[PDB]
Amino acid sequence: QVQLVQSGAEVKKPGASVKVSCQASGYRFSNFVIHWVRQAPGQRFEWMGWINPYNGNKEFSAKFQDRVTFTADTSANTAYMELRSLRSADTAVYYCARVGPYSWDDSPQDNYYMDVWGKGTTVIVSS
Amino acid sequence: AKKWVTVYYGVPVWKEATTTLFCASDAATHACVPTDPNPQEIVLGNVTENFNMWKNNMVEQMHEDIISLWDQSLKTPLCVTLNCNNVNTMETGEMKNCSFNVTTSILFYKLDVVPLENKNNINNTNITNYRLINCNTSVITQASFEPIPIHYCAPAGFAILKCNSKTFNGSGPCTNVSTVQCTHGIRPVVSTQLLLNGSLAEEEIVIRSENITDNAKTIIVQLNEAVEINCTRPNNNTRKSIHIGPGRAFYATGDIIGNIRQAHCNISKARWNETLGQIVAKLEEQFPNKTIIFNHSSGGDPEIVTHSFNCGGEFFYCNTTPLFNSTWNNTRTDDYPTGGEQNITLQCRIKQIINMWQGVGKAMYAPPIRGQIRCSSNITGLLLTRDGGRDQNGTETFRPGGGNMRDNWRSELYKYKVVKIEPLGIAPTACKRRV
Amino acid sequence: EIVLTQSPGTLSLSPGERATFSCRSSHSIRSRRVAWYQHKPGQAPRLVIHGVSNRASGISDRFSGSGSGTDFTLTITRVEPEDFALYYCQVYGASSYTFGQGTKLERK
Amino acid sequence: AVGLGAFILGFLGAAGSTMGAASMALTVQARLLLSGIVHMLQLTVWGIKQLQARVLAVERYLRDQQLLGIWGCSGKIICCTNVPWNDSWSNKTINEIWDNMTWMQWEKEIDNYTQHIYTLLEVSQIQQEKNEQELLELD
Ligand SMILES: *[C@@H]1O[C@H](CO)[C@@H](O[C@@H]2O[C@H](CO)[C@@H](O[C@@H]3O[C@H](CO)[C@@H](O)[C@H](O[C@H]4O[C@H](CO)[C@@H](O)[C@H](O)[C@@H]4O)[C@@H]3O)[C@H](O)[C@H]2NC(C)=O)[C@H](O)[C@H]1NC(C)=O
Ligand SMILES: *[C@@H]1O[C@H](CO)[C@@H](O[C@@H]2O[C@H](CO)[C@@H](O[C@@H]3O[C@H](CO)[C@@H](O)[C@H](O)[C@@H]3O)[C@H](O)[C@H]2NC(C)=O)[C@H](O)[C@H]1NC(C)=O
Ligand SMILES: *[C@@H]1O[C@H](CO)[C@@H](O[C@@H]2O[C@H](CO)[C@@H](O[C@@H]3O[C@H](CO)[C@@H](O)[C@H](O)[C@@H]3O)[C@H](O)[C@H]2NC(C)=O)[C@H](O)[C@H]1NC(C)=O
Ligand SMILES: *[C@@H]1O[C@H](CO)[C@@H](O[C@@H]2O[C@H](CO)[C@@H](O[C@@H]3O[C@H](CO)[C@@H](O)[C@H](O)[C@@H]3O)[C@H](O)[C@H]2NC(C)=O)[C@H](O)[C@H]1NC(C)=O
Ligand SMILES: *[C@@H]1O[C@H](CO)[C@@H](O[C@@H]2O[C@H](CO)[C@@H](O)[C@H](O)[C@H]2NC(C)=O)[C@H](O)[C@H]1NC(C)=O
Ligand SMILES: *[C@@H]1O[C@H](CO)[C@@H](O[C@@H]2O[C@H](CO)[C@@H](O)[C@H](O)[C@H]2NC(C)=O)[C@H](O)[C@H]1NC(C)=O
Ligand SMILES: *[C@@H]1O[C@H](CO)[C@@H](O[C@@H]2O[C@H](CO)[C@@H](O)[C@H](O)[C@H]2NC(C)=O)[C@H](O)[C@H]1NC(C)=O
Ligand SMILES: *[C@@H]1O[C@H](CO)[C@@H](O[C@@H]2O[C@H](CO)[C@@H](O)[C@H](O)[C@H]2NC(C)=O)[C@H](O)[C@H]1NC(C)=O
Ligand SMILES: *[C@@H]1O[C@H](CO)[C@@H](O[C@@H]2O[C@H](CO)[C@@H](O)[C@H](O)[C@H]2NC(C)=O)[C@H](O)[C@H]1NC(C)=O
Ligand SMILES: *[C@@H]1O[C@H](CO)[C@@H](O[C@@H]2O[C@H](CO)[C@@H](O)[C@H](O)[C@H]2NC(C)=O)[C@H](O)[C@H]1NC(C)=O
Ligand SMILES: *[C@@H]1O[C@H](CO)[C@@H](O[C@@H]2O[C@H](CO)[C@@H](O)[C@H](O)[C@H]2NC(C)=O)[C@H](O)[C@H]1NC(C)=O
Ligand SMILES: *[C@@H]1O[C@H](CO)[C@@H](O)[C@H](O)[C@H]1NC(C)=O
Ligand SMILES: *[C@@H]1O[C@H](CO)[C@@H](O)[C@H](O)[C@H]1NC(C)=O
Ligand SMILES: *[C@@H]1O[C@H](CO)[C@@H](O)[C@H](O)[C@H]1NC(C)=O
Ligand SMILES: *[C@@H]1O[C@H](CO)[C@@H](O)[C@H](O)[C@H]1NC(C)=O
Ligand SMILES: *[C@@H]1O[C@H](CO)[C@@H](O)[C@H](O)[C@H]1NC(C)=O
Ligand SMILES: *[C@@H]1O[C@H](CO)[C@@H](O)[C@H](O)[C@H]1NC(C)=O
Ligand SMILES: *[C@@H]1O[C@H](CO)[C@@H](O)[C@H](O)[C@H]1NC(C)=O
Ligand SMILES: *[C@@H]1O[C@H](CO)[C@@H](O)[C@H](O)[C@H]1NC(C)=O
Ligand SMILES: *[C@@H]1O[C@H](CO)[C@@H](O)[C@H](O)[C@H]1NC(C)=O
Ligand SMILES: *[C@@H]1O[C@H](CO)[C@@H](O)[C@H](O)[C@H]1NC(C)=O
Ligand SMILES: *[C@@H]1O[C@H](CO)[C@@H](O)[C@H](O)[C@H]1NC(C)=O
Repeated sequence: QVQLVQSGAEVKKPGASVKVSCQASGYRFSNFVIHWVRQAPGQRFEWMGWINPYNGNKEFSAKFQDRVTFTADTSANTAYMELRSLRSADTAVYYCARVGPYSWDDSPQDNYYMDVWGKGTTVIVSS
Repeated sequence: AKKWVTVYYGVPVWKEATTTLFCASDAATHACVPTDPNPQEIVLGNVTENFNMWKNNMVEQMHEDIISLWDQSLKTPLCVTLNCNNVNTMETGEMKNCSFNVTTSILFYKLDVVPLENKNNINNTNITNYRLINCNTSVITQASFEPIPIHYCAPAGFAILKCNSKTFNGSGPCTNVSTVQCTHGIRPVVSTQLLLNGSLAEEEIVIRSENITDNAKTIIVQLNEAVEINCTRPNNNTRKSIHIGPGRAFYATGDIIGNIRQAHCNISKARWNETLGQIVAKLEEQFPNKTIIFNHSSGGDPEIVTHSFNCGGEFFYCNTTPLFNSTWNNTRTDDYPTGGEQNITLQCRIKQIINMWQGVGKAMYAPPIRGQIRCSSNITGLLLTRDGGRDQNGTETFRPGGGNMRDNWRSELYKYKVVKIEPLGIAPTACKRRV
Repeated sequence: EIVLTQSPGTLSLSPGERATFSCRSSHSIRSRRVAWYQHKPGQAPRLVIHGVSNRASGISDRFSGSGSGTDFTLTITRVEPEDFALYYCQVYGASSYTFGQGTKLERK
Repeated sequence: AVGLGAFILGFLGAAGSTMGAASMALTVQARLLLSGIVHMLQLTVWGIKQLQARVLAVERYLRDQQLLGIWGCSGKIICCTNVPWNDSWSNKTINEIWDNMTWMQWEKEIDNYTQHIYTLLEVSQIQQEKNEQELLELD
C-alpha cells in the first residue's frame, strides 16, 4: 500500500542545516508531487513548498524564500529538504505529503490536496 | 618443457570505453557532418560479446547533446492575472480563450490556466481570474520541430559492435556480432507511453527489461507491425501577433471558425487486436498461471497520464484510457466491438506552455500554427510498468506509465556498444630469451 | 492574504450526535474546491474529503461535505468515539493557500 | 592490414578464431604478401575521417613499438622474455590454450594478473641491462 516513511528526529543547533527525508514505497515516486508543511505546537499548519520529481519543477512559498531548498532523488525514491538558516522559533514538527491523481475533467491544479501524509518527524533547536 | 612469459603486440582484445560520439545526418545542422556514402560493415564471426542495454553509457550521450542542441535554438515570462470565460460554441465542452490586461503600458486553451479570486466585493457577480501554469517556474523562454534521422558515429580509435541476432532480450550474449563505424537512422522524436516512428523487429513481438520480475523497471515492448495513427486538429486558428516589449513577439492565436470539433485520434481496432494478442502471448511465458490485466495510468501532473505528440509544431496530450482497457485471461481473447470496428478514438487536449525536458525544469512557449493541423505516425513501440501489489491473485496489472526520458532511446541503442582496442597481450610458450 | 476561520472551537458532544462545522474564508472560493483533514493526537494526519463534497478513499459514509461560496460546512451523522480528533480546513492548491484554525470533537 | 582482423590494430589475428589457428594462418597469409602473387561534399569530409582513423593508429603503433623498450621488446611483434610462467597464473597446459581459447577468453582468464606480470617484466629487464653492462666495464 501507499506509505510515506520519514526519517527520525534531528535536534540541531541554531544556524545548522536540518536534512529531513521522505520515502515512497507503494507507488512510482517519479510521477507524483511531494509537499512539505510545518506544524508548531498550538499553531496551525503552514505550507513550505513542493517539488516535482518528474521534471524538477520547484516552487516554495515566499515566507521561506532564502531559507529552505528542495532536492529529490528519483533512483532512490526519496525526497529531501534542506534548511539554510535556523532559529529557535523553528522548533516544530515537519511533515511530508503526496498530491492526488489527475482526472480528465479538471484544471491542472485541482489535484494537489495532499492525499497521503507521512509519520511526522520533529526537530528541536535548543533542548 | 618449462613455460616462459611472452608479450605479443596486435592482440584483438576489446575493452568497453566511453567517448563523445559525433552526429551525422543528411540535412540540427551544427556539428553534424553528412552521412557516410560507404557504410562498411564487417561480420566478425564466432564471437560472443555480452551486451547490456541498461548499463549502456551511450544513452547518456544521446540524452545529453540533444537538450544541448535544443537549448541552442532557444537563445519573457510576464505572468499577470488573466480574465476569461467559456467559449461561445467528439465536441468541445470547456476551452477558455480570452485576452488579458496591461502588458507594458496602459488563446491559452485549457491546461495553462489556474483559477483564483480577488478579495473585493465582486463575489456576487462571479468574476473569475486565471494565472499562467508556470507563473512561479525559473525561466519561461519563447521560440519548426521536425525529427531528422541522426546517425551516431565512432571517433578515431574506437569502434561499434552491432549485434545481429534476431532474438534480442536486452542483456546476455550475442552470436552474430558485426562492426560498424556509424549506425542506422535514429529519429529523436519525444513521446511518452508509445514509441512513434521507431524501428520494427524481424520476428515476433519481443519484450525487454532489466529485471522482468521487478516492478520499478520499465518494460519496453517492441512490435513488428507499424500500427498507424491519425491525429489531427480540425479547428482553424488565426495568428494574433501580440507585440509586448521593444521588438518582441508573442502569438496567442484564436478564431471562431466553428470551435466545436475537439482534436482526437484514430487507431485501427482490427490491427490493435493482433498486436495486443501477440503481446499477451509473450507476457504469459514469463508470467505463468496469471492473467495479464491492462489498466489505466497513474495521476499527478497532466503531462504524465497522457500521451505526448508533435504534429507539425503543436503538442497533443491524449487520454489513452480507451487503449488496452481489458483483462485478457487467456491468449488472444476478450474483444469488445460487438461487430463495430468503428475506429477507437482518443480524446486529446492541447497545451501551449510546455514543461520542456523532463528532469531539469525550464519551460518554453510553443508558437501555434495558422490553420488546420494533421499528422500521422507509426506506433512501433510500447512503454509499460508492473504494479507490485500484495493482492496478486494471478492478476498482475500493467500500466502505460512512461518512465524516464532515456527509455525512449534505449529501444534504439540496444543493438550496440562502443569498444576500444587494447593491442598488447601476454601468453606463455616454450621460447627463451638469449642472455 | 487568505485567512481561514473555524467555529465552534469545542464540541460538547456524545457518541450518536451531530456536529456542525464551518470554514468562513476571508475570500470567496470561485472554483469551490477545498479539503478537510483529520489529525489524531500522536498519529499522522488523514484526509477527510478530497473536494468540497468528494470524500477521500476509505472514508466512511458518516462524513459528508457540503456548502458553497464561503459557507464551507461539514456534518458527521452518528458520531463515534474513534473520530475524536482535530479537524482542519483548506483553501485550494496554488501559489498561496493557508490552513484552518482547528475544531475538536470533545467527548465531554 | 595483414591477418584481416577487421580492425586497423589487432592485426595478429581475427576475433573468433583460436590463439593457435590465428598464428598458423598468419604465416600462410604472410607468404602470399612477400611473394607479391595474386556526391563530393559528403566524400571530402568522410575522406578525412578515414584518414584520421588510420593516422592515429599509425602513431599509436609507432609509440608502442618504442615503449616496449622497458621490457627489451623494442620494435617487435611476437617478443620473447625470460620471466618464468607461474603455475598459479592459470596453468592450463600450453597445447590446450592455443587450441581451445581465443584471445578474448584468455584475457578474461588472467585479468587479475596482468598488472602483476607487467611489473615483473620491467624488473627482469633492468637485471639484463645491468648484468650485460658490467661485463664491458671489466675490459
Ligand atoms: C512520423 O513520421 C511521419 C513521416 O515523416 C511524420 O509525418 C509527417 O508530418 C509532417 C508534419 O505535418 C508532414 O510535413 C508537412 O507536409 C506538408 C505536405 O507535404 C507540407 O506542406 C508541410 O510544410 C508546411 O508546414 C511546415 C510546418 O508548419 C512549414 O515549415 C513549411 O514551410 C510549410 O508551410 C510539412 O512539411 C509530412 O508530410 C508527414 N509525412 C507523411 C509521410 O505523412 C510524422 O509527423 C512523424 N511523427 C511524429 C510524432 O513526428
Ligand atoms: C479518460 O477518459 C476515460 C473515459 O472518459 C476515463 O476512464 C474512466 O475511469 C473511471 C474511473 O477511473 C471508470 O469508472 C468506473 O467504471 C466502472 C466500469 O465501467 C463502473 O462500474 C464504475 O461505476 C465507474 O464508473 C470508467 O469506466 C473509465 N472509462 C473508460 C471508458 O474506461 C479516464 O479517467 C480518463 N482519464 C483520466 C486521466 O481521467
Ligand atoms: C548475421 O548478421 C549478418 C549482418 O551483420 C546477416 O547478413 C545479412 O543477411 C541478409 C540476408 O541473409 C542480407 O540481406 C540481403 O543480402 C543480399 C546480399 O547481396 C542483398 O543483395 C540484399 O539486398 C539484402 O540486403 C544482408 O545484406 C546481410 N548483411 C550483411 C552485412 O552481410 C546474417 O544473415 C546474419 N546471420 C544470422 C544467422 O543471423
Ligand atoms: C485499475 O486501477 C484503478 C486504480 O488505479 C482501479 O480502481 C480502483 O480499485 C480499487 C481496488 O479495488 C477500488 O477500491 C475499493 O473500492 C471498494 C468499492 O466499494 C471499496 O469498498 C474498497 O474499500 C476499496 O476502496 C476503487 O474503488 C477503484 N476505483 C474506482 C473509481 O472504483 C481499477 O479497479 C483497476 N482496474 C481493474 C480492472 O481492476
Ligand atoms: C509567484 O508569482 C506571483 C506572480 O504571478 C507572485 O505574486 C506576487 O507577489 C508579490 C508579493 O506580495 C505581489 O506584490 C505581486 O503583486 C504578486 N503578483 C501578482 C501578479 O499579483 C508570487 O510572489 C510568486 N511566488 C514567490 C514565492 O515569489
Ligand atoms: C536474455 O537471454 C539470455 C540467454 O537467452 C539469458 O541468460 C540466461 O538466463 C538464464 C535464466 O534467466 C540463466 O539460467 C542463464 O545462466 C543465463 N545465461 C547467460 C549466458 O547469462 C538472460 O537472462 C536473458 N535476459 C532477460 C532479461 O530475459
Ligand atoms: C530481480 O527481481 C526479483 C524480484 O523482483 C529479485 O528477487 C528477489 O531478490 C531479493 C533480494 O535478493 C530477495 O530478498 C527476494 O526473496 C527475491 N524474490 C524472490 C521471489 O525470491 C531479484 O533479486 C532481482 N534480480 C536482480 C539482478 O536485481
Ligand atoms: C509508417 O508505416 C507505413 C506502413 O507500414 C509506411 O508506408 C510504407 O511506405 C513504403 C515507402 O514509402 C512503401 O513501400 C510501403 O508500401 C508503405 N506501406 C504500405 C502498407 O503501403 C510508412 O513509410 C511508415 N512511415 C515511417 C516514417 O516509417
Ligand atoms: C490513417 O490515414 C491513412 C492515410 O492518411 C490511412 O491509410 C490508408 O488506408 C486505406 C485503408 O484503410 C488504404 O486503402 C489507403 O491506401 C491508405 N493510404 C495510403 C496513402 O496508403 C489509414 O488507414 C488511416 N488509419 C485509420 C485507422 O483510419
Ligand atoms: C476510420 O477513419 C478513417 C480516416 O482515416 C475513415 O476514412 C475516411 O472515410 C471517409 C468516408 O469513407 C472519407 O471521406 C475520408 O476521406 C476517409 N479518410 C481518409 C484519411 O481516407 C474511415 O471511414 C473510418 N472508419 C469508419 C468505420 O468510419
Ligand atoms: C475517426 O474515426 C471516427 C469513427 O469512430 C470518425 O467519427 C465518425 O466520422 C463520420 C465521418 O466519416 C461521421 O459521420 C460520424 O458521425 C463520426 N462518429 C463519431 C462518433 O464521431 C472520425 O470522423 C474520424 N476522424 C478522422 C479525422 O478521420
Ligand atoms: C487592469 O488594468 C487597468 C489599467 O489599464 C487597471 O486600472 C486595473 O486595476 C487592472 N486590473 C487588475 C485586476 O489589476
Ligand atoms: C481558416 O481561416 C482563414 C482565416 O480566417 C481562412 O481564410 C480560411 O478559409 C480558413 N480555412 C477554411 C478551411 O475555411
Ligand atoms: C500452473 O498451475 C498448475 C496447477 O497448479 C501447475 O500444475 C503448473 O505447474 C503451474 N505452472 C507453472 C509454470 O508453475
Ligand atoms: C480463465 O477463466 C476464468 C476467468 O473468468 C478463471 O476461472 C480461470 O481460472 C482463468 N484461467 C486462468 C489460467 O487464469
Ligand atoms: C474500451 O474502450 C472503448 C472506448 O472507450 C469502450 O467502448 C470499451 O467498452 C472499453 N472496453 C471495456 C472492457 O471497458
Ligand atoms: C481478436 O483476435 C482473436 C484471435 O483469435 C480473436 O479470437 C478475436 O475474435 C479477435 N477480435 C476481434 C474484434 O477481431
Ligand atoms: C565459426 O564457426 C562456424 C561453425 O559454427 C564455422 O562454420 C566457421 O568457419 C567459423 N569461423 C571462423 C572464422 O572460425
Ligand atoms: C607464484 O604464485 C604463488 C602464489 O601462491 C607465489 O607464492 C609465488 O611466489 C609465485 N611465483 C612467482 C615466480 O611469481
Ligand atoms: C591447474 O590449475 C587449476 C586451477 O585453475 C587447478 O584446478 C588444477 O588442479 C591445476 N592442475 C594441476 C595439475 O595441479
Ligand atoms: C580443445 O581442443 C582439443 C584439440 O586440440 C580437443 O580435443 C578438445 O575437445 C577441446 N576442448 C573442448 C572442451 O572441446
Ligand atoms: C578477479 O578476482 C576477483 C576477486 O579476487 C573476482 O571477483 C574476479 O572475478 C576476478 N576476475 C576475473 C576476470 O575473473
